Amino acid sequence: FVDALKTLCHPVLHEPAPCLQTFTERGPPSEPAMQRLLECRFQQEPMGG
Amino acid sequence: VDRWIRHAAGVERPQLLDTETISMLTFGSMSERNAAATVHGQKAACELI
Repeated sequence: FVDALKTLCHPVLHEPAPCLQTFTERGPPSEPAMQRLLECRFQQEPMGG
Repeated sequence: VDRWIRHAAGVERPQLLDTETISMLTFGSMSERNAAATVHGQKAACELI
């Protein structure tokens, strides 16, 4: 890996923006048996009480 | 439990074959389609307890 550190430290492995873009191009799941995993909700709410 | 089994095994439902299609299938039918690509050959195995 000491040879491989000329490759691993490049930011092209640390830029998932085309990867996220392709995942958005695939969009939501289509098969019904994988309609059971979209129940992850990242929303906003107060933290007071 | 049948929906859970069909999800766990990956195989889909029958999705309501008509009774004339049932008499067709007990007369004979080619239900399973071909795969995407085969490089080795046509598949063959069975199972016995």
